[PDB]
Amino acid sequence: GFLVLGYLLYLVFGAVVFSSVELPYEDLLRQELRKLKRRFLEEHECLSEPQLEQFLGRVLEASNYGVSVLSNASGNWNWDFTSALFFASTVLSTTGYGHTVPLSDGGKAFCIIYSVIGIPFTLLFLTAVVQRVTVHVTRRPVLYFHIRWGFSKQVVAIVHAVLLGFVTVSCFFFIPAAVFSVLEDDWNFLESFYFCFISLSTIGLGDYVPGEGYNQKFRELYKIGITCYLLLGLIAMLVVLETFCELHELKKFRKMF
Amino acid sequence: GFLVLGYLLYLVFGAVVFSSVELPYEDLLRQELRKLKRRFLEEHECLSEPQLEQFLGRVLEASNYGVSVLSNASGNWNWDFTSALFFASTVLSTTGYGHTVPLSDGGKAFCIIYSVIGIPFTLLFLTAVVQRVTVHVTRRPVLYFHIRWGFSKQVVAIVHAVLLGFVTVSCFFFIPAAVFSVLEDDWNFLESFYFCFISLSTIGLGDYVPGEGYNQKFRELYKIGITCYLLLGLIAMLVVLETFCELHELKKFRKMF
Ligand SMILES: CCCCCCCC
Ligand SMILES: CCCCCCCC
Ligand SMILES: [K+]
Ligand SMILES: [K+]
Ligand SMILES: [K+]
Ligand SMILES: [K+]
Ligand SMILES: [K+]
Repeated sequence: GFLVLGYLLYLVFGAVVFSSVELPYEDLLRQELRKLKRRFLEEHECLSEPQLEQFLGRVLEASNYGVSVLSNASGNWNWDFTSALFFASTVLSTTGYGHTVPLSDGGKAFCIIYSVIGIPFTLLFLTAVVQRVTVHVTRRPVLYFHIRWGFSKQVVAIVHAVLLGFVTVSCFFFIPAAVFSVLEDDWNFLESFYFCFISLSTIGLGDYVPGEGYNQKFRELYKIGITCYLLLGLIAMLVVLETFCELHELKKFRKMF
Repeated sequence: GFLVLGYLLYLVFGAVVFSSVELPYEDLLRQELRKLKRRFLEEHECLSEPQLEQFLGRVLEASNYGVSVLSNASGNWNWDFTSALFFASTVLSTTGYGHTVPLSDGGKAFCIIYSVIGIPFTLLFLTAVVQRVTVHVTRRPVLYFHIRWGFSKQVVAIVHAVLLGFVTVSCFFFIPAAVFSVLEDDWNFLESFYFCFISLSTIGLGDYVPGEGYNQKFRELYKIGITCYLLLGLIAMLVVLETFCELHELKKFRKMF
């Protein structure tokens, strides 16, 4: 009741603030992309608006569908054992970057069937893998702290679980942000941090995707390393979110609302 | 151990089957989109490959970033109270269609901050709303069945919870698939079912997004109706997935693996 109105109010607060900050930039880019439309068309006097409209209709449909028209088309194979292993990790993990999606009626039908049983199986996989890590990285330090210093078990967990999140946050955001800032030359640090947040959070917006380097040296090892990092981030934030959910303070908030 | 290998094996099985079915179609489309590249370039002899490569570099970057270059650019406002309410519902619900994402350094920074506290708050919202529905749609019929027929409570829940999923599945897939097949003229039934599965599942691939009708009559009421349907689907599949997780058979599978 009260929360539902608050949630609706919260999106309303979200929509105005984005309208206050994002929309002027978007109006600027939409004004400058429309400027780009008219520069590109002005440059190519031969080229006309309607045929181009149809061409981009297909090109962007495909792009939405995954088949980037970039790299002379002979760029990276959207569907190859490694890339398909990446698509399947993302669709099973719900990230759904959108850089690769099924292109056929039959292909879509298998993806549904594959994802009806695949995703529950993958939730089982991530939950089991997450459960192991909680015993090690988070539970073990808490036990050591209480025994050495001897204060109450109830107070050590709540106060110090918060401390253990910072360790995970730095390990999986800041250091990886620097790593990604080194491997991807065309990224800054802010975009890399944004990509790491969206990927681990599972939003998978798809504006930042790794492995797009033009005929880069280690495409296969790199696609599998990024796959392993993306699961690792998912496991480590399901551990952090499990611990925050376990926290008495956050738990009370849930009970209240 | 055994599961982790199986999960890795499962993606390997996934990658080969997609390579067996999707890749020939993708090779066909990538062969025919490269054909489209060379038809479009062949038609426009004036137009040259490199400048076009740069132009599409920006156009598809923006498209990834959300600003579709379609509808003379003056199409729908990516960021307006309704559309922003939709972006915020999707990013909070993790769907992340990618049709709208932050375009600025400052905008990204707020989206992170907005989504650090927004998403946990939204998980709280969906969980609370889901919890209410379970008491009504699923729990009430089970109680009625046992009293009227008098068989054991343990056996009624497990056998008939499966029955209640079909009701939810038809209510939120088949009938909505027909509804979407009516509102979106350019869709078939299969694509609509695919869109409903990905959206409710939260994959949010973004190849199917509603509200793209060119200056359609009811853009605001329609964007908010689709928003309400997408939450409703999320609530009804978190109820179905809660009940399947509750099921003794599925629970045993989790315990086993
Ligand atoms: C503790 C098990 C880790 C498994 C990682 C798998 C990465 C592909
Ligand atoms: C039972 C509460 C339903 C609220 C739906 C809100 C849709 C925007
Ligand atoms: K997603
Ligand atoms: K996406
Ligand atoms: K996308
Ligand atoms: K998701
Ligand atoms: K997504």
